[PDB]
Amino acid sequence: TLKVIGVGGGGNNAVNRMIDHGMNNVEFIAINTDGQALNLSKAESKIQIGEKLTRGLGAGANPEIGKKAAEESREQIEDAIQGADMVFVTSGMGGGTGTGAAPVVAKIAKEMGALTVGVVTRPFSAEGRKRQTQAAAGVEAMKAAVDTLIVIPNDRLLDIVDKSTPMMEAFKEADNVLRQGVQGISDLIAVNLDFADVKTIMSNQGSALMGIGVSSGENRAVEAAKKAISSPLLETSIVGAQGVLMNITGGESLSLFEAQEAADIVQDAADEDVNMIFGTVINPELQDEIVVTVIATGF
Ligand SMILES: Nc1nc2c(ncn2[C@@H]2O[C@H](COP(=O)(O)OP(=O)(O)OP(=O)(O)O)[C@@H](O)[C@H]2O)c(=O)[nH]1
Repeated sequence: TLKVIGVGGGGNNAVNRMIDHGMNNVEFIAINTDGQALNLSKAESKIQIGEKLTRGLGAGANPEIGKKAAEESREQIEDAIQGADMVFVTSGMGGGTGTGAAPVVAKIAKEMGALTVGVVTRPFSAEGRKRQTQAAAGVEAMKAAVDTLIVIPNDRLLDIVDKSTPMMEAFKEADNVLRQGVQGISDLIAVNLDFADVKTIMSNQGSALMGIGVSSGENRAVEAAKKAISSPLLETSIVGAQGVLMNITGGESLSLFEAQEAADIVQDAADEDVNMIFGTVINPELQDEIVVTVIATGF
């Protein structure tokens, strides 16, 4: 049983779009300091923190306001966690709530036995410098609290998105990209994988990287993996890792051959003695095109 937690107004927009795409066998948790922003979440379970400290307003782009507001509500966080084997902390770094509360939600889930994954977006360079250093030094707090942290800088998204994209649809794509990271790993566990397998990939590895590839036509099984190995969302290239995870999602047409094909183009590009596993997701609503998702652990 897996549970997802959306810290901040950012992460909450992701959890909103995450069920808009329809996701199975993952229980949902939203967390916010703003009272009218958590009003809009579709999550099964909602929690507000810092009703004493913010009293309804957003935590006003201050990290410590979030950090101590979560300490105040330590109870309801412990409530929603226990009963879960794996915990996802999807939260947009930058704001007061996310940059302070999410590092706490994590370290609770870590010392509560469960597995801990941080799927966080860095902010744009177009949001000032002081907003960045917060988010970046908040990744620092995130880094040592979770098991693996999947940094997705939002500046890498400018290549995938248009030049014409406005402000409130530039984050619509960021929600979709945070979805691909969790859904990529979630759809594998609950022709499945062993859970104790992922324990070897994730446990106390550190900084992680994500790559996305989509291919349509004739030679889909290869053009996908190639575009995934050279995705802009990867800072470096995938060779550094001591462990790789691969998700191949395709429609009814997907052949057991195509999977082994794509898996070897990735295995070639990775280090020669790497920990690697992979799975096949049959998603009937997909027409002909498929999608490959790559995770790199331990640099
Ligand atoms: N995934 C995603 N990230 C967003 C979205 N909007 C903003 N962000 C990122 O998240 C950062 C902080 O925004 P919020 O999460 O809404 O702020 P907060 O965590 O609620 O903290 P406060 O400033 O106190 O409200 C920004 O710097 C953006 O980079 C969004 O709609 N989706």
